[PDB]
Formats: sequence, structure tokens, C-alpha cells
Amino acid sequence: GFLSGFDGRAAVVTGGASGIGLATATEFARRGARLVLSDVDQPALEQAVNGLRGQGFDAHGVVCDVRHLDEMVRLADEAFRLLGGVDVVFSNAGIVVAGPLAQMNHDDWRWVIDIDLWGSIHAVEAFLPRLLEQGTGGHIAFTASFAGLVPNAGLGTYGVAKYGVVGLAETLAREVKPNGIGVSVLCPMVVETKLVSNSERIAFGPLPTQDESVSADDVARLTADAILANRLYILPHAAARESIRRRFERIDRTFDEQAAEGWTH
Amino acid sequence: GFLSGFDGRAAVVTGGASGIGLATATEFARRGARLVLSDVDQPALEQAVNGLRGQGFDAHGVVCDVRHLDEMVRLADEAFRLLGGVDVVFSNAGIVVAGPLAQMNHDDWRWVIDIDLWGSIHAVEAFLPRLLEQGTGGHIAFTASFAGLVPNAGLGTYGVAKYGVVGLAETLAREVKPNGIGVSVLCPMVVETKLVSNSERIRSVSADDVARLTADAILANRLYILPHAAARESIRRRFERIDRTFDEQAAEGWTH
Repeated sequence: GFLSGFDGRAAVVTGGASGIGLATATEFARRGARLVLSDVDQPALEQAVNGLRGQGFDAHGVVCDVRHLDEMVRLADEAFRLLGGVDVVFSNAGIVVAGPLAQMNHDDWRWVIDIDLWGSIHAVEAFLPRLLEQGTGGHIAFTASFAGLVPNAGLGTYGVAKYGVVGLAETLAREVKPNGIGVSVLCPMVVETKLVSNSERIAFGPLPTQDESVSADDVARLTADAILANRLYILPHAAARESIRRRFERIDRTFDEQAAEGWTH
Repeated sequence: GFLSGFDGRAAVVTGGASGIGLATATEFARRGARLVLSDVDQPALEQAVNGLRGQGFDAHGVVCDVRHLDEMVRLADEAFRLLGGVDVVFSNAGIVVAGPLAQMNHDDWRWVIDIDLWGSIHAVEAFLPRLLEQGTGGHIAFTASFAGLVPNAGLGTYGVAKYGVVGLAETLAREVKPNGIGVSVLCPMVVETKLVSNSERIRSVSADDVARLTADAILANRLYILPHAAARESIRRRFERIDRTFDEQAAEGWTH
């Protein structure tokens, strides 16, 4: 049941009115997919949908805030009605938000866990049983972050949510492989913009932002390719590799440090 | 200053009435720390405090449901009042749910996320500002799980929460190192405790062995605490799956 192509297939993209969501949906449509996009903003969603129709594609918009399970259930119902089935679900919400852990208040935490973690959990709650009942395989993809794979100072709160999304994707991949449902997680790079000499001429710690050195269109092509190849990870920036290695080496060496002090298990 | 020894230090342990939390509290106390144990099971908490006091240890019980930030704030206030200060916080309370992701209802998700992930977040929210204000460093340890480091079919929902705990610990370690606050995250495979029965009700390596390793790791200021060597290969396998993605992308012509 693993996705063999996008042509004539049905895809649902949350947060589809802009950014990664819209770029990815547009790539799916270029490859022949029929689209349902969701976003919180009715008129901006209408605009994205009309843009896609203007390019000759078939797209509908459904208003949905991913933080609310009931709205996600309504979206799943509407997507199956409009498309007659769903083959690909691309769960996407939110943007990079930074700040030192010590300065995050409770509202900061609540917002980020809701949009960046619950928005992805809700996509599984609302779509997974329906994809299993449909019984024809398909694919579920998530937008996490490089900050879902390694610690980044200044992205503590966003990182906690994104670690949860990566864990969700990795376990889901194993569980639904036997059902012919592929799983991928897109992990976009972040960067601390260092103060340039020109800006310097003109206390919160590092404040990373999204890396914009690779275009959204290129990343959308990689994302669609990864889904077709059924690759679990989508890692657009080569700079990520060494940080991931360093994290796993720190974990691994811990075993030898323990043994050196006399641990026997 | 990073923790130099437990003698005369003040420690707070959540989920301290049973299992790894009680064992670790007991180990801290054997090493001379003064303790605040916290839990939701009130008779168990009182019994656990009695057990420590009977051994001549200075221990107090404070009830706290870690799902509620106001309760965790009350715990932090009361621990500072009872002990004069807090040097070590062990955010350990947790529950388990098991089963395929597709079998989880919304209540399963809420219970696990609220106790296992929000309990940890709330411990930082409540204790971190107080530790920074106190200005003498300290240590914050979390109980995550081996499921916070690798996927496990049947432990998806638990794993989502425990991944969030590991991410919290790893970033927090970097941010508060300049303040002399050490951070550790404990990631065991299976340990015989009352976890399963307590989890249902709320809705090999012994716990004492884990407690010795945890106390030792805190004094060594090690970020990871990994009692089961069987975890090592699975962690390596996960790294390899991630790392090879770069070569697979390049083979397809990706140049970024």
C-alpha cells in the first residue's frame, strides 16, 4: 500500500495556506494530487486555494485550528467527503519561536505545546483510524524540526514539542508499516543569526530562527521525493549531520563512563 | 556551583512515594541530604516519609499533583520553606499507558501528556526561577525512559511524552550551565516498581540500583543516566537510520 506516485492521489495538508504547507501542497499538485488544505484563516486559505486552481489544479480549503481535536475530526470528515478517500496526510503547523527557557511563562508553554505537539497528535487521532479502515495504505508525514533531533539553546520550548513529534513519527513508522502506510518527518534547519558588522554599527541568549538558505520549493521537492522513497527522515540541510552525530556520541559514551565508575548493568 | 556532595543539601523528589522516586530519595538521604518527598498517593506518601524518618533521615511530605502548575508552585514554595532552600530537584513522577497508537483514545493521550510531559515542564517552571534567584547552583534531574531515546511499538504515547522530557533536559543543560545548575535525564528500560498498577489506578536492575547510579551521575554531572546496557545498540541503530538519510538524499541528487 506504500505510495507509488502522487498522480490522481488525494492529499490533505494542514497549515496549507502558507510556508512549508503551501509549498508542499503545490509540489503534490504539480505531481497530480488533488488537495484539501486547512488553515485557521478563511480568507487567506481561500487565496491559496484559488492560486492552486489558477495553476490548473484541484484544491479545496477547510478552516481548522490544529490545536482543537474536534476541528481536526471535522477536517478529516470533510476531506474524505471532498476527495472520496485520503492517501497522504501532511501534518504541519506553527513557526520557529525562540526564547530562553528561564523566561518562558506558562502561556508561552501552553501555546507551543498546543500548536507544535498537539497539532500533530490530533492529526494521528483524527486520521489514523480512518486510513487503517480505508485499508489501501498511504502516507503520513509531519513537520518537526532540526530542533526535534538535537538541543538548540534558545529553542527549548519549541524543541520539547518537536522532540515529541519526532518520537510520534518514529513509533508510528514501525506500527503501520505492516499496513502499507509510510511515515516521514521533515526536520528543517534553524540558525542563530549572528550580529553582522553593519547591524552592529547601526541579554536574552541565542534566539535561533528558521534557516532560509534553501528555498521552500527545493525543500518541497525533497519532501515529495522522500515520501515516494518512503524515507522516514527528511533533512534538507547538510549542516545538521554533525550535530546529530555529536548528540548520539554523547549518549553512547555515557555507557563507558558509567562502567568506569563501577556500574555493572 | 555544581553539586559537590549530598551531605547537608536539600532535595525535592516528585513521585517520591514509590519505586525509583522513593529509592532515589532514600539514597540522597543516606548520603546526608534533607528531603521533601512529593506524590499524589497521600497515604503512600505519609508511609514513605515515616520510613525515612524511622531511619533517622530528615524528610517531609508535600502532596502535589504534577499535572497542575499551581500545585507544583505550592510544592516549590513549601520545599523552600521547609528546607531553607533547594539544591536538587528530581522530577520523577510518571505513569505508563501501553498499546498501538491507533488504539489510544483522547483520554489516554491527555493523561500521559499531562503527567509525564507537563509534570516535567511544570517542575522547571516552578523551580528554575527559584534556583536562579537563590544563586548557589544546584541540579535538576528528570526521569524520562529508554522510550525517550528510541521508538518502541506499543509505547508510542508514552514515548511522545518521554521524548519531550529528554529534549527539555538536553536544552536546559546548555542554558543553565553558566548558572552552575547541572542537569541529568534518567532513561531506564524496565525496572520492577508499582508503575503499571499505579497508572491504571490513577486513571535485572532494582530501583535501589537505579538510585545509586542516579546519585552518582548527579555528582559527576553526567547529562544521561542509562542503567541498562541493552539500550546501547538500539540507540546506535536509531542514529544510523538518521545519519544514512544524508547519503540516501545525496544519491538521489540532493546537494544541500
